[PDB]
Amino acid sequence: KCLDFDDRTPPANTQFLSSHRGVYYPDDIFRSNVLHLVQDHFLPFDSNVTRFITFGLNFDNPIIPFRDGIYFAATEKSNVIRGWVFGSTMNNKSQSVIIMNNSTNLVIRACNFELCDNPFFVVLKSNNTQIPSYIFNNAFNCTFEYVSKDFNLDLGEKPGNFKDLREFVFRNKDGFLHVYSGYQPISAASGLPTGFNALKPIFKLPLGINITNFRTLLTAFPPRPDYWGTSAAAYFVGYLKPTTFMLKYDENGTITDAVDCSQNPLAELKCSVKSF
Amino acid sequence: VGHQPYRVVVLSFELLNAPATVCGPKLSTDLIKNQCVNFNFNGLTGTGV
Amino acid sequence: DDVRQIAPGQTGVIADYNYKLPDDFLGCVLAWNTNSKDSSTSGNYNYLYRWVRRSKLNPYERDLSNDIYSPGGQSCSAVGPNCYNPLRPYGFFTTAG
Amino acid sequence: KLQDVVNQNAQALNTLVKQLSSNFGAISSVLNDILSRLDPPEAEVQIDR
Amino acid sequence: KRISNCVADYSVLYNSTSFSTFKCYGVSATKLNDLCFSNVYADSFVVKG
Ligand SMILES: *[C@@H]1O[C@H](CO)[C@@H](O[C@@H]2O[C@H](CO)[C@@H](O[C@@H]3O[C@H](CO)[C@@H](O)[C@H](O)[C@@H]3O)[C@H](O)[C@H]2NC(C)=O)[C@H](O)[C@H]1NC(C)=O
Ligand SMILES: *[C@@H]1O[C@H](CO)[C@@H](O[C@@H]2O[C@H](CO)[C@@H](O[C@@H]3O[C@H](CO)[C@@H](O)[C@H](O)[C@@H]3O)[C@H](O)[C@H]2NC(C)=O)[C@H](O)[C@H]1NC(C)=O
Ligand SMILES: *[C@@H]1O[C@H](CO)[C@@H](O[C@@H]2O[C@H](CO)[C@@H](O[C@@H]3O[C@H](CO)[C@@H](O)[C@H](O)[C@@H]3O)[C@H](O)[C@H]2NC(C)=O)[C@H](O)[C@H]1NC(C)=O
Ligand SMILES: *[C@@H]1O[C@H](CO)[C@@H](O[C@@H]2O[C@H](CO)[C@@H](O[C@@H]3O[C@H](CO)[C@@H](O)[C@H](O)[C@@H]3O)[C@H](O)[C@H]2NC(C)=O)[C@H](O)[C@H]1NC(C)=O
Ligand SMILES: *[C@@H]1O[C@H](CO)[C@@H](O[C@@H]2O[C@H](CO)[C@@H](O[C@@H]3O[C@H](CO)[C@@H](O)[C@H](O)[C@@H]3O)[C@H](O)[C@H]2NC(C)=O)[C@H](O)[C@H]1NC(C)=O
Ligand SMILES: *[C@@H]1O[C@H](CO)[C@@H](O[C@@H]2O[C@H](CO)[C@@H](O)[C@H](O)[C@H]2NC(C)=O)[C@H](O)[C@H]1NC(C)=O
Ligand SMILES: *[C@@H]1O[C@H](CO)[C@@H](O[C@@H]2O[C@H](CO)[C@@H](O)[C@H](O)[C@H]2NC(C)=O)[C@H](O)[C@H]1NC(C)=O
Ligand SMILES: *[C@@H]1O[C@H](CO)[C@@H](O[C@@H]2O[C@H](CO)[C@@H](O)[C@H](O)[C@H]2NC(C)=O)[C@H](O)[C@H]1NC(C)=O
Ligand SMILES: *[C@@H]1O[C@H](CO)[C@@H](O)[C@H](O)[C@H]1NC(C)=O
Repeated sequence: KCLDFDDRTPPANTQFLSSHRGVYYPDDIFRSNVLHLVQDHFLPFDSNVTRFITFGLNFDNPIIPFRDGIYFAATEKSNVIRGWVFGSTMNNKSQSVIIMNNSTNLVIRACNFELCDNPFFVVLKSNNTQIPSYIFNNAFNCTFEYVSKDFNLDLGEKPGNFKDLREFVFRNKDGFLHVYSGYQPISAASGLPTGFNALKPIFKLPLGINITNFRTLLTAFPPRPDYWGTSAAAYFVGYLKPTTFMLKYDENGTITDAVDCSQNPLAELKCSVKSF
Repeated sequence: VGHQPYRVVVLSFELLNAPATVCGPKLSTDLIKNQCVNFNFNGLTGTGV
Repeated sequence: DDVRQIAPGQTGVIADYNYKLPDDFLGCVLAWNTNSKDSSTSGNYNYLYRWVRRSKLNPYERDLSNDIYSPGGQSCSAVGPNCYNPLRPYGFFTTAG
Repeated sequence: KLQDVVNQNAQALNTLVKQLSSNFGAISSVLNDILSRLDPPEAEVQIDR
Repeated sequence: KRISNCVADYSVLYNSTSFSTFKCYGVSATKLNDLCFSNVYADSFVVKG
């Protein structure tokens, strides 16, 4: 039952800078105590990043183009944001993949989905119990399914500013969707925190689908059953571009610093003679 | 199958500094000047201003 | 006649629109004749291939759509002139070459 | 002697430039030609040469 | 036969012609759609398999 909301403000789409965020591991070669000049699809430093908010009287669920892979960042105090849908037509006509987290375990499912106009989970704030909701009406010709182990997800509302930063990088290459993840404790009220974080590889899914669009999946919190409500949450989207980076590995194989070679003359100098 | 007939066509190409007679179905664009671009002129490709 | 197209750097109906191998491919391609198993005297029309597509597939990508195809724009509601079914049955016969 | 020093340097630099036209066993001395004619694997062979 | 003043689009053959053999020597087959040729000849004949 595809349910639509009728009191949502159109997204502001305000632009924020991504200071040094969006770095991930571009290959699977173990490196220790080296500098690596790599040319790949990275997020340039201090690039503009769009903000989508659902704080109040808005359930911001546009279809956002993929454009050669994205960087996604959620400021999540109450675990409102969990999962995405990636596809081309977002229709039952083409294959699409849902990467969602229900209460118990994480589900990755690739099929011809009858995707709803507003896919969403329903969580009653009073009882803190999820009500089953339908992200899709029907599914057929499924080609991939993966289900993780069970866990517990805290559905309660949380006060104060966001304390969590969930960062992801999504890249579609050679029929593989690469999902990189990272987590950071933050205390930020409205903006994307400034910092550096390298996202480790989490998934390499052999989906083999043409991904041009995606949509984030959010849970709504209606205070009364004959209405809809939202808890505060916001996410940020940036686009990866082909560029040359200089990554710095420590002895454990962990990227601890990066240089964007095209950012400014000092960065170009550091890349030209490989040193920090 | 070894004694069955087979029709053979050999296509012989020439790539000289001369006008193009046969071309691929690639679609053309507008000229961009004074910028660093990738270009493709009659199948001869490059990068420059 | 299509097996040769299952290799790196190949063009054909199968390589362009059905199954594409990367230029840097690590692995092996194995193929064997299955005339008796996959053909019949009446003909076996279960196996299909996409003969027309707007763009070439990327490596390891699959297309499962069955949308009626029109060469340029021109939304077509049914199969007719300038509106083809993109899938084509192989038509395997036991007595074929 | 000063003119000899000047001439040696200029001649060495000219030789460095002329060596680019020189083929080294590749199909062409122009990188764009082998890039536009050949698919990446055999192109990498020629480009490595 | 000499072939001139045309667009070489092999996709039109996909629904009618098999091509047991298709081997290119000077160039790559994935490059053919991106190239323009100064001259093209076609030699035709019949041999056994
Ligand atoms: C892919 O999704 C679309 C979106 O729902 C599906 O279209 C829907 O198909 C159903 C079943 O054919 C339609 O219901 C029918 O409505 C007519 C009145 O128009 C009624 O006479 C029938 O008894 C039945 O109730 C529905 O209207 C239609 N919706 C839209 C928006 O087109 C489509 O069937 C799906 N495709 C597949 C292969 O599942
Ligand atoms: C989150 O999503 C997962 C995956 O869709 C849900 O797991 C599914 O849970 C149901 C109910 O426990 C399972 O149904 C049961 O299956 C067994 C067969 O093993 C059968 O004997 C039972 O009678 C019942 O039909 C279902 O198998 C299971 N799916 C998988 C892949 O394990 C999970 O329940 C969801 N959690 C939520 C919505 O909180
Ligand atoms: C993708 O999903 C579609 C729709 O679910 C699949 O098409 C359906 O394929 C089945 C066969 O697997 C068709 O049923 C057959 O119909 C014929 C003709 O009536 C009948 O003679 C057979 O006994 C059988 O019942 C079904 O009609 C067809 N539906 C549509 C709308 O085309 C398709 O096969 C799936 N693709 C896959 C699995 O690769
Ligand atoms: C690379 O990873 C290894 C293993 O995680 C790191 O060595 C480990 O360093 C930690 C430091 O936190 C040691 O654990 C704890 O250290 C604190 C510091 O005082 C101490 O209070 C605890 O009792 C405990 O020892 C851990 O012993 C050590 N593991 C070893 C030596 O096997 C290493 O630091 C990492 N390299 C980096 C971060 O550059
Ligand atoms: C993945 O899916 C997307 C969307 O389905 C594909 O993008 C579409 O590609 C076609 C073919 O290149 C585009 O059609 C072209 O439109 C231009 C006018 O814009 C026209 O002049 C051409 O003759 C042709 O009809 C289409 O616009 C484009 N759609 C979008 C939204 O970008 C993409 O090709 C698919 N990728 C793969 C690898 O299949
Ligand atoms: C980031 O986005 C802003 C849009 O908000 C870009 O444009 C600036 O917009 C503000 C007002 O909205 C103007 O005052 C500035 O002059 C604009 N800058 C321009 C036009 O260069 C901004 O440029 C973007 N920045 C980056 C680095 O992409
Ligand atoms: C096989 O492909 C050819 C070329 O794509 C098709 O020939 C076209 O047929 C349509 C009519 O359906 C004409 O409008 C075009 O002008 C034709 N083009 C050429 C180059 O001849 C042919 O119809 C296809 N055959 C089948 C059975 O689909
Ligand atoms: C090769 O050319 C012949 C002659 O045009 C084609 O035979 C015609 O086939 C059409 C069906 O598409 C019939 O309507 C005509 O009556 C046929 N004409 C003759 C003289 O036989 C033949 O189909 C062509 N083959 C291919 C693969 O294109
Ligand atoms: C408690 O959860 C159940 C589970 O569906 C729900 O039916 C009920 O309405 C919740 N309690 C209240 C007071 O709404």
